[PDB]
Amino acid sequence: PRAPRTYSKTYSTPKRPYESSRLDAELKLAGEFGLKNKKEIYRISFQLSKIRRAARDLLTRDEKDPKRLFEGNALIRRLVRVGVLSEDKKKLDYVLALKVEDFLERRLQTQVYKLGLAKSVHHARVLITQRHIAVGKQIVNIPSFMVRLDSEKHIDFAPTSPFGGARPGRVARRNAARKAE
Amino acid sequence: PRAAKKRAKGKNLSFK
Amino acid sequence: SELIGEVIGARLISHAGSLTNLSKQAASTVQILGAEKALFRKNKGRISRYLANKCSMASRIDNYSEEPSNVFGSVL
Amino acid sequence: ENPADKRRRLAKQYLENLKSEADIIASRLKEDVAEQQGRVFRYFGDKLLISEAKQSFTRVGENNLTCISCFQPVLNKYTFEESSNGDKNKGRLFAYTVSKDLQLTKYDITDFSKRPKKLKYAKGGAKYIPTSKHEYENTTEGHYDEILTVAASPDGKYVVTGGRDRKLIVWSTESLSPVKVIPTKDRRGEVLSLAFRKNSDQLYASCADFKIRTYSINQFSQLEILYGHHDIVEDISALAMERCVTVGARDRTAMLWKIPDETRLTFRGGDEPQKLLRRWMLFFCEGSIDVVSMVDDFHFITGSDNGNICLWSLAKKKPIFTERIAHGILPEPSFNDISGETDEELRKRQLQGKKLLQPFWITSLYAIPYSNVFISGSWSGSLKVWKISDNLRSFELLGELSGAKGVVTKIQVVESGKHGKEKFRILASIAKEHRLGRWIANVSGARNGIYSAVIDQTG
Amino acid sequence: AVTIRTRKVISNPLLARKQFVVDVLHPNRANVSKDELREKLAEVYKAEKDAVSVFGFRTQFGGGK
Amino acid sequence: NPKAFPLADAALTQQILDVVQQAANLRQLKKGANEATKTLNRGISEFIIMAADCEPIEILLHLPLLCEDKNVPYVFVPSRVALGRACGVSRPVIAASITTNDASAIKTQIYAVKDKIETLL
Ligand SMILES: [Mg+2]
Repeated sequence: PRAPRTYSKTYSTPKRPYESSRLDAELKLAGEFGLKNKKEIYRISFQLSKIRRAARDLLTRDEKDPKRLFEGNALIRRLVRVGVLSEDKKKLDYVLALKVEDFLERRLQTQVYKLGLAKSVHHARVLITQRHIAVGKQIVNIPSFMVRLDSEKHIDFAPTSPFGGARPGRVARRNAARKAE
Repeated sequence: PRAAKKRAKGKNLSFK
Repeated sequence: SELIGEVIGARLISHAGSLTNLSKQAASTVQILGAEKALFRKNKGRISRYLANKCSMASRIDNYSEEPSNVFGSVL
Repeated sequence: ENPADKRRRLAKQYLENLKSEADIIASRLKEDVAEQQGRVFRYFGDKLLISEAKQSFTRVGENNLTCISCFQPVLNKYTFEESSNGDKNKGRLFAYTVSKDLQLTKYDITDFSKRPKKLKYAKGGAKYIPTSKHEYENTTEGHYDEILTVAASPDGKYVVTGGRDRKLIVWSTESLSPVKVIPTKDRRGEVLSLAFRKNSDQLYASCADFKIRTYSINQFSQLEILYGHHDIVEDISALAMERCVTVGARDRTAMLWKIPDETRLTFRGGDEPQKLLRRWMLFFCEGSIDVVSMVDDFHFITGSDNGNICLWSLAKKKPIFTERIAHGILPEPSFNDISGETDEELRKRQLQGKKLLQPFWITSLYAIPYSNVFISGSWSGSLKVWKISDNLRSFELLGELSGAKGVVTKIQVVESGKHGKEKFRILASIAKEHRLGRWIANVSGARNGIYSAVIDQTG
Repeated sequence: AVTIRTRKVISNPLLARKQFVVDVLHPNRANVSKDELREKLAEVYKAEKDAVSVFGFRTQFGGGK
Repeated sequence: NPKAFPLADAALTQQILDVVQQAANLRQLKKGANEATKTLNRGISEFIIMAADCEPIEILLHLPLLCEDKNVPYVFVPSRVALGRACGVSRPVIAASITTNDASAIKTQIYAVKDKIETLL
């Protein structure tokens, strides 16, 4: 038969989900950043835990070991590129100091809200899912899209979108036709 | 002995 | 003094309470300091607002200068 | 009399002409095909005579003359027919100019001894404001906002203009009659620069919405939009091939676009006064790159707001050579007006010595295609001519022309005469204010007019 | 307007042909038929339509290419 | 000693003019001396940018006094014609302010300059 296609889970249930502090924290995160449900928070927590565990394991190693240098340099490069880690902040110890919030701001929905294309996180999500936002030349309809530093400042309304230059949507032209009639 | 030295271009048309 | 007059400008200084106080105020504020006695006076309102800024402009020349001159108030 | 025989006859006549003009014949034929090989082949900096240039200034009624574009017929070797649109226009030179007064004007510059002569003009106004308010409906015949730029099609059949009205209007050269209006279709898509691909109908448009738009004038349609610049693309240049180059203003990044390859090369200045001062043991940091002209298909030059003229090579990301404060330092502000203090010495301290001094901007910069000489412009009151080294690694100041007084919004060069003996005419648009906006303080003696300088070849 | 672009062109005398990747830019248009593209490629390459083949065309997400 | 003090160097001015341009696009920039006066009164400003070549200079020396009273960093740039160009307005600008917004997309860049400007003072 055909060779297997590997797969993996991108999230894990926290250790004891029902902590009142944890429930309030998820409430705050979801409200501030307009997350649909708790699975998004669990996913990003899983990713952050993986990253921070890797950073800890590398930190355990002595300074100047080949594996520590190579893996740490790669991890710092990726974190700096994605934008969670600032340029002046390039050390594994500071990787241990990251939080989920940083990745949350790096979401495309949050960037669209902050840039002023949308006045609210929910409005930003609605715009993303309706194909009105383009990163560079590419239309992106995934709110969980992770925006790089370079890609950050190319976010714009898509050329095909009515807000980005194209003809008015069906509602507008329907209303115009009925008014004409 | 030295190896052999290394050695069609894109073309464009617009219509309509 | 040269822009508006010795009597009128002095009232503005007293109305603000001090030449330092008057300089710190925004132009819109300076207009309503002298709006009770009609010191600075639709077309009429525009000149009053216009003069109010210049009055604010001239006051700054005076307050923060150790030896203010009248060259700027003249051209203003 | 088959068509091939016709080509023979023209070529046979063409070869006889070269023989009459004149080893020499073989070299000239190679020179005729030096253009396709994207390398400099016009080394005429030394034989220029700048001191003997006949300079003249012609006043124009329009306010703030924004740009100028010159059209020159060229004989096509492949078909041996002149680029002139019609027989009447055989060997006629035209120059098109735009201003902030919403007026397009064409002049005849054929007679180098004589001043430019107006032929026709078209003026826009509030009559052309679109009522719809929708971007796709901005298809009015005339302009209603400031026109910033103009470009002449190499075929001599159309002239295209653009500005803050976010429209691209293409006009008939003969009557300046609009034939097509192409909206940019973006809210902030204000056109800032146009460059025609040499000997082609392709047009490259730089818009304030951070994108470059490509058009086919023959089809009167848009082709592609280019993305990657991080700030407004103020300037655009183009040569025979499709490799156009741009500058990103505050981005301080110059980008070359390989349109066929859909790839782009990034170049950045990266100069720091601290290292510059140390290596020396006034140096101003680059703020923005405003002008660009491509000397060669593998080289280009850029001008910044710190008065820096930098030479670039496609191989190297960093500048290969730089000329700092090319046009000098701006006059120091007067002491009698810096402050209102009566005592003079108080006023002098406000000048803070020489710290407040700032350099001239390189408002205009043009290089003749595939040559070793280019011209720079500013409001210093003189045009400076620079010659590039034979190795294409450095350039020097060839000379200066002081006739121009005002902001040199754009520069153009035209040539006439025999191949060996060529007369060059330098046409530069002069305005009292910078093209993009009114930041610049009024310059004493500045006037709105077209500056003309005619330079000869002797040796 | 529609732009047709050929890249990664490899001459294959073993099969006596030209292999290449086709990029089609079609703003404001759904897509271009294989027939029309064969016409334009044939004209560009100065070869018979019958000698031109095209396949495996996928429209990129968001359209226009 | 000079009335315009501190005066930023070329490197600092470049970084400042970079931030102000970004703040202009994001609607976080108030332009004009009168605006800079108001924003200080409402306490919604991060720092005030000022032109040392302003004609005459004193006319914006009330902004430093309000700033030092309210503990707002302030700096002088050599050129007003340059400052206006960065702001995006078609006229020279002598004074400018950055509006307070912890939820702005350029918070890090603003604070980076807000650190250095403080060191300059
Ligand atoms: Mg759609």
